[PDB]
Amino acid sequence: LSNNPQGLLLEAIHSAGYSGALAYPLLAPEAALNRLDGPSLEEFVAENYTAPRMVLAAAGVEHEELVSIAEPLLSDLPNVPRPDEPKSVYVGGDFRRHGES
Amino acid sequence: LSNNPQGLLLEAIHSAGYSGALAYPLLAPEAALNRLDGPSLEEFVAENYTAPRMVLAAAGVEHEELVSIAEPLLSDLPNVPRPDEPKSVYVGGDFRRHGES
Repeated sequence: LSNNPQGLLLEAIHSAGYSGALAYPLLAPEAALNRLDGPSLEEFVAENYTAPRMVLAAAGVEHEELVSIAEPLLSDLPNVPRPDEPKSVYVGGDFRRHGES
Repeated sequence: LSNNPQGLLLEAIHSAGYSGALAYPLLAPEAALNRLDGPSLEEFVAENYTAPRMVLAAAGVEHEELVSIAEPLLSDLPNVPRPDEPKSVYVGGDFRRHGES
């Protein structure tokens, strides 16, 4: 990872200067990587990948064709109440990490 | 070295609070470890191991025989005067190092 300090510093700024939601890291630290698992992914997907939060966007496709091929594949998903988005406050200070010379 | 967090914290206090002579690390960081050489050590010793900085202490040794044995082996060193004491100034400081634990 250290080969690109820009991405590392963006992640560091987000983690430092946000508290919960935006502070959740994006590159999966080693402890999280060890803890992660297939059933955990299954549960996460099944809980979050729901119909009221899915957009299928085409760039060079006729709309009639796209909808006629996509409705028999997505119309039977369960209708969920779209649970609310997380909160995050900005107050945040300094992150400092020492590496190469 | 990470298995002894107490010594690490003490060294971190010294490094992050002092500035200069007392902030110089005691445990040879990676780059300096790579760079050190036999001639470097030899020059350091030759410049810093002078007579006004030699104390031969003995615990249960008679003074007469001790001096009779240690006079020929030490009286011929050059009389280099003491250099100026390495001055350091104390400031505040915050050190913070994430890790697995």
